[PDB]
Amino acid sequence: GAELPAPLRRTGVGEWLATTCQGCTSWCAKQIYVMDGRALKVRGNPNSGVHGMSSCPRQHLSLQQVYDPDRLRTPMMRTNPKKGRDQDPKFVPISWDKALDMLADKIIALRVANEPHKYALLRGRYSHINDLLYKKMTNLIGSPNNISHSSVCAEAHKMGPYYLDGNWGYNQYDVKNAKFILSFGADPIASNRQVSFYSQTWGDSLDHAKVVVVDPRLSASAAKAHKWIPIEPGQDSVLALAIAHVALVEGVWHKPFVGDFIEGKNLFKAGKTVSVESFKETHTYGLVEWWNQALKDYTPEWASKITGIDPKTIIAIAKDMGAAAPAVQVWTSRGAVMQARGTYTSISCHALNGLFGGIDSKGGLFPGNKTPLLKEYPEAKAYMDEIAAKGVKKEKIDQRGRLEFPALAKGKSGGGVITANAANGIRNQDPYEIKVMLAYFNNFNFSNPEGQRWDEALSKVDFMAHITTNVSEFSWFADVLLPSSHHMFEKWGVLDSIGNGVAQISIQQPSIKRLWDTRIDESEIPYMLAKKLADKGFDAPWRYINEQIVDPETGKPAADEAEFAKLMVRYLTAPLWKEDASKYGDKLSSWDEFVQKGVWNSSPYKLEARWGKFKTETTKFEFYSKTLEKALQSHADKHKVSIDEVMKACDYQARGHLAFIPHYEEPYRFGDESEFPLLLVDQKSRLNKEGRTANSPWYYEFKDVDPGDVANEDVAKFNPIDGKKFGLKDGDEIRITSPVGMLTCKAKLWEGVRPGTVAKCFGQGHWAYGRYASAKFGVTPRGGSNNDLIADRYDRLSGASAFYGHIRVRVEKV
Amino acid sequence: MRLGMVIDLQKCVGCGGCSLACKTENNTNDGIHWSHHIATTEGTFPDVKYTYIPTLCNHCDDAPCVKVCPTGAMHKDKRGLTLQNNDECIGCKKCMNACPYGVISFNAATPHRRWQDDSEVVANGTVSPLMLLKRTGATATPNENPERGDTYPMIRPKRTTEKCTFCDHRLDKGLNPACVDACPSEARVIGDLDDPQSKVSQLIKLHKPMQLKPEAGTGPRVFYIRSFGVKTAY
Ligand SMILES: Nc1nc2c(c(=O)[nH]1)N[C@H]1C(S)=C(S)[C@@H](COP(=O)(O)OP(=O)(O)OC[C@H]3O[C@@H](n4cnc5c(=O)[nH]c(N)nc54)[C@H](O)[C@@H]3O)O[C@H]1N2
Ligand SMILES: Nc1nc2c(c(=O)[nH]1)N[C@H]1C(S)=C(S)[C@@H](COP(=O)(O)OP(=O)(O)OC[C@H]3O[C@@H](n4cnc5c(=O)[nH]c(N)nc54)[C@H](O)[C@@H]3O)O[C@H]1N2
Ligand code: SF4
Ligand code: SF4
Ligand code: SF4
Ligand code: SF4
Ligand code: SF4
Ligand SMILES: [Mo]
Repeated sequence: GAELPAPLRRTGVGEWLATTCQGCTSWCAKQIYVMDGRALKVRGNPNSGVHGMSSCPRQHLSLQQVYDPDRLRTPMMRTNPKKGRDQDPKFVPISWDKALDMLADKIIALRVANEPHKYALLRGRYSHINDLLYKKMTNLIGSPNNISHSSVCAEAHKMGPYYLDGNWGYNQYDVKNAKFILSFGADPIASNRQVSFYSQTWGDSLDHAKVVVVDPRLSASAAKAHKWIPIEPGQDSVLALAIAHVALVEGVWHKPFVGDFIEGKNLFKAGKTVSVESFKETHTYGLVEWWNQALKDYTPEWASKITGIDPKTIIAIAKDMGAAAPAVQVWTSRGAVMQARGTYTSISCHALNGLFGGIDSKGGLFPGNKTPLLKEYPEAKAYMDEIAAKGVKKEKIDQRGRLEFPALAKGKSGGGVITANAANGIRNQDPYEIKVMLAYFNNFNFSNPEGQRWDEALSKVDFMAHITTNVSEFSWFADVLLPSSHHMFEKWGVLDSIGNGVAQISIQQPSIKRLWDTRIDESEIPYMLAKKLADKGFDAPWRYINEQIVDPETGKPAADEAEFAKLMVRYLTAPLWKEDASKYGDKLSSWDEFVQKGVWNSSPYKLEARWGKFKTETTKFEFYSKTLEKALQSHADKHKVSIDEVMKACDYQARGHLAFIPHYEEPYRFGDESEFPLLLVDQKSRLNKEGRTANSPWYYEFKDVDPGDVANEDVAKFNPIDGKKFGLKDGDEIRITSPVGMLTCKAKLWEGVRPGTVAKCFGQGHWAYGRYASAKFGVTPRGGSNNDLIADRYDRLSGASAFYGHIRVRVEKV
Repeated sequence: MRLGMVIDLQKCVGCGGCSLACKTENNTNDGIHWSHHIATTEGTFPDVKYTYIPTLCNHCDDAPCVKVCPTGAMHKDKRGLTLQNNDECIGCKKCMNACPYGVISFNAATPHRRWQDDSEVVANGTVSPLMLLKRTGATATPNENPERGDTYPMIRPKRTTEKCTFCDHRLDKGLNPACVDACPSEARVIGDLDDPQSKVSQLIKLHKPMQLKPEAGTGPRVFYIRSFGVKTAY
């Protein structure tokens, strides 16, 4: 045990290789430290302009994912022909050639039978090389059913930004320069979309920003905020609307952005209409109409009656935001907006970003910077045969675009995925049966509300193959397992991130020798499948790949799987390293430089870039969303009904003008409150790498970094008032029951829980995945699966699944 | 020389990244965390305060763990660090009783024993801890850091104690402690408290320093500055 002599010491001499973490959609650029062929450490890539070396804590858990002792090392096929939660698949190992042979035979059979639309491709997580496997392969086979997970993620959170300022997408938040931060359910030092960067800056920002966090639980962010507002689930818009009301009454909207009364005097008097012609809007549209149709009556007293919030607090917040303008940013989380009527919470909260001028302003929020990253491979129309051209026109299996599923992504009826509803279409064979399914990087039985519907749906699919690292809950229903090389350590990919006023593009590259007989999901597997399909007489995918996906420098197709994996990334990133990207940001001299640095950074965001040129119907920031009216009109006309009839069919309260303005929708609730007296407050663990760290022992060892939670346990947190009411004590084994299901976990009493609610992390309750994540693999879960409690419901205007607000539960000791 | 650490609680977000980095750096057994924390929730709804205080060895000026160690295994080095010659540790646990801070762990369990399991959740399909060990060439766990062995056992023997070494092996190379590098907000800073110009020395003059249990008389050299939370407005 003597200290080693200097020539033999090993500290600091290993190799750092760039990659990208995907524990969340922060998608941080990383470096992996490698010694003796093993990945030993993860750090933020210092070259990153978004986050630098800053990282959230989950980067370290990555090491227990690549070195997860329950990873698949071989393709497999089930030998039990029956599928179900109660059916052991009896997987046996097979070769890649045999596994793809089986899948290829099933695909080709569809085409021979002129039913290629009964193929479905399901995508969970992904990288920006996904276009081939997700879209091109699917359409060339002849199916419209490339089903992403977007609507179980955050599509409702895009409704406000899109229908108010033309951004079907996320924003970055200029915390370093903020003077007021208002968060409706966002917890950016634990989750949301740059945990590394917002953790870097949050504490420092408290010296110049006043921070209010509106969340039914005391989140980490609320614990480091000037005010925690413990909102009743589903009532966020009430506060957002009352703030806007007070801002008008007090005259403290941001005049350089919004405009002003022509004659100077503030004519907004509570309860009383104003002449539209008396106000001259600058970069906004609809302020006075919004006031006249609804906002004039959304007083602090009205809001206090609903929420219990002190009206003096509402007023003080509104005035503080007015004085901070335009250095004002309003965050919305999934919690606020992924509710059956949540489109209008996104709209109501985001309207404040326009009203106080924070949109595209210093201290405010704005979209990701432009980058030249390509996101699609070449068009495949020339490779579409008649079978495929007919199949891709079929209605999608998720029923998007029906009267009650407008799913108005980017203003289009049926424009958005309805991930959770694909299970319903499958299990009802409506519009038709799905006979062949390929799915990757997804676990919808666990991650979708009421995922037992996926149990049912998948048990009815003739043939399904799952591309996965682990045998997860979804995998249990597969005919074939196709083991994936781990995205962060064994894969070529490319991702992006936004924050700190920049957008970055980062590489994923293998940092270790491939552990097992796996293949990269988005490149090698579709390449190998295309070859197999060509061998069997359907060579359109193979020809498409070999003729269209060729090296950007040499023009040659890939010689083999491994070359193709890298080629997929080289092709899309060539604008960054082959061409001069100086106009957008960094100038890279070569592919090798891109790989060595691992990240490309844009120039800093040009403030006010979008002022006066939003991609809305009016080109204004729309308090009265003519953009949304046009989308609703298109949907209504498609179904030969009025817009009001669409609202009714989609179970919104809005009628007439209210469909197009920020307004109060009473939150949808499911179940009898007297039988189910508690509202579920679903949350993420700050150690969740989405649904993928429950098989990591370090996750459990540090689980109490989630405020109120308990190491090595799955707890539901109750206010002590409700603990006393229901006879619960810390550590009690409890059953939580909703109208649609139940789970068991343990009780924790915590004052950071709003009375009448129960705050519980999603992420445990696996019955598969691995030996640490489950009690008895395939049979008995560890902890409790939140989504078994959550009734299958939708924000029908966006297609989003609802995970919040509507879930009533009861609790008892087991 | 008196190396120590200043932790800025305003910058700290209570994420545990420092503690997880310590796991990867130092190959601590499952359940052993040299870096850990003390979290507290105070108040009744709605006036609730949550605080997280990162903890580690305080590398004390007057370390009782050193004074009681019967073998001299626990000792002070010339940087002021409390280090351990693990080879001389007889597992008497006297250091643990003497340390007021509960930062010492005893290896009653065979380290990394869970990696000896060769069972497979899907036979001949998924792998096993033992198989992953063989595949990667690791001795005890595929996550083991060989750098640790520069100055301390990479894998400690059963029946010895262990604790934060202030990443002495990294300091020897002129590098930072893993937990310092791992902190997203740069909340953790180390340096020589005997150098009045060091960042740590200046930080505790600029801000009121706080120590854990200074009443125990050990002269801890982890100093906490500022506040995790802020006073509620409105
Ligand atoms: N640690 C971690 N971070 C992540 C991820 C992860 O898996 N783990 N996933 C990433 C991804 S894919 C996503 S889409 C984003 C999502 O990031 P966000 O949209 O910011 O929200 P969530 O992380 O889903 O957290 C939901 C929060 O809403 C709260 N809330 C619940 N119900 C209500 C309500 O009615 N009103 C209000 N105001 N709040 C409510 C919960 O307490 C919780 O704090 O996070 C990304 N960041
Ligand atoms: N109650 C509740 N439900 C939620 C959330 C919540 O906060 N609360 N968050 C929701 C959100 S925002 C999202 S975006 C969705 C995400 O939901 P999903 O897209 O279903 O993602 P995961 O649950 O992480 O499942 C990913 C699966 O990929 C496999 N896999 C794991 N690692 C790899 C790899 O490296 N390569 C490949 N090919 N496969 C791998 C495993 O089967 C893993 O279960 O979950 C959502 N569901
Ligand atoms: S888990 Fe998310 S925030 Fe944390 S390092 Fe990975 S990508 Fe970044
Ligand atoms: S890594 Fe930094 S911010 Fe996170 S808990 Fe440790 S000291 Fe605090
Ligand atoms: S904190 Fe405890 S173990 Fe560390 S030097 Fe002080 S007394 Fe010894
Ligand atoms: S357990 Fe080891 S280090 Fe601690 S006092 Fe005993 S011999 Fe010394
Ligand atoms: S200084 Fe090193 S040994 Fe001590 S807590 Fe930090 S990472 Fe662990
Ligand atoms: Mo998501």
